[PDB]
This record gives sequence, structure tokens and C-alpha cells, in this order.
Amino acid sequence: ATSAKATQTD
Amino acid sequence: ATSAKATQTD
Amino acid sequence: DRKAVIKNADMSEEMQQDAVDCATQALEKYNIEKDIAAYIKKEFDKKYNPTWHCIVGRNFGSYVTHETRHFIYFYLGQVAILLFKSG
Amino acid sequence: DRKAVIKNADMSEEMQQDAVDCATQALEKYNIEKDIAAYIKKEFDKKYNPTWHCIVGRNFGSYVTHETRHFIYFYLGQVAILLFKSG
Repeated sequence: ATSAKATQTD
Repeated sequence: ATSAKATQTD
Repeated sequence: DRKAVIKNADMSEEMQQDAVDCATQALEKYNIEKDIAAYIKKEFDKKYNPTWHCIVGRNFGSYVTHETRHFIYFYLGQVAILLFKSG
Repeated sequence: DRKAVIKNADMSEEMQQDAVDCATQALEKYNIEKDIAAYIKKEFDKKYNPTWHCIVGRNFGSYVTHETRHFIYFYLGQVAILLFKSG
């Protein structure tokens, strides 16, 4: 039901 | 049980 | 005015457009990142039910857990917007 | 090396120190903000149970909802770290 996400500004 | 928080970098 | 570039999304196309619309309204109304974030968050809590979290800025990395179909990470102009539901 | 300045916290003093320790380890190991964030998040999920979210950067504003006693916002050097439990 859930996932993990990584984000990074460029 | 929950609260809302605002944060801002200086 | 500002260019919407969607970077990563786990979200219906309908809601993606809503996110971009909301952030555009937020950037029209507010200048400070925490205020922009708060506007977007509260409107999604209102429209799509709690619990959303919003990050707005030019320099940040993140690692979060979201409910499937409730995640978007996008640029609107030179600011990045992370918006996701968890809780 | 780097100076820990706690800005806003809703968290036991014990766990606040754990947060600062974790971020110091993260900054020792990683250079990229998303990797630093991921290290801190996963360790808190491990130690204090899901579900934590971590933001690391020099420029961001946020508006999030957290479970009481599970929120910390702090600087470690020139980087800001937001760490909170929701879900």
C-alpha cells in the first residue's frame, strides 16, 4: 500500500 | 494525536 | 509564466494537473516557501483527504514513504515541489 | 566538525540526540542530500518504527503533519534536516 521515494533537486 | 508544522530554511 | 516539469509521479493524471494548478496558485499568492507549501498541503487535505505533506525549495533531497497513487515531485519554474500523502 | 542547532522539536531529548547523531553519521558517509536523508530515515524506521520521512537541504520550506512527540527540525552545519513520523 506504500512505497519509498527519493527526490533530489538538480 | 497529530500536529501540523511549518519549517523554513534561513 | 512558469514552466511545470513533472519529475516523478505516482498519481492519476487528473490529480497531477491539480497539483500543478495548486502550486501555480500558491506561487501567485505567496513568496515564502513554507507559505507556498502550506497552501498546497491544506488544499490537498481538503480536496483529497488527509494526510498530505508538502516541501517547496530550490535545494533539498528527500526520502519519504507515501501511499501508492499519492506522490508527485515536480518543478514549477525554478522551485521544486514534493507533495505526497502519508497517514 | 559541524554544529547542531535544533530549531523546532516535538520529541524527547533522548531521541533529539539520536537524530543529531544519525545526521552526523549520514553527513560523514554521504555527500548527496537524498542519500543523507535516506540514511537518517531508514535508521529511524528501524529504531523507532515506521513511518518516518526526512528532508535534507539548504533551501526549502515545508508544511507537514506529524504524530505528537515525533518531529524534529534542525541544522547540522549549513544543511537543514527535517525529520518526522507520519503513518
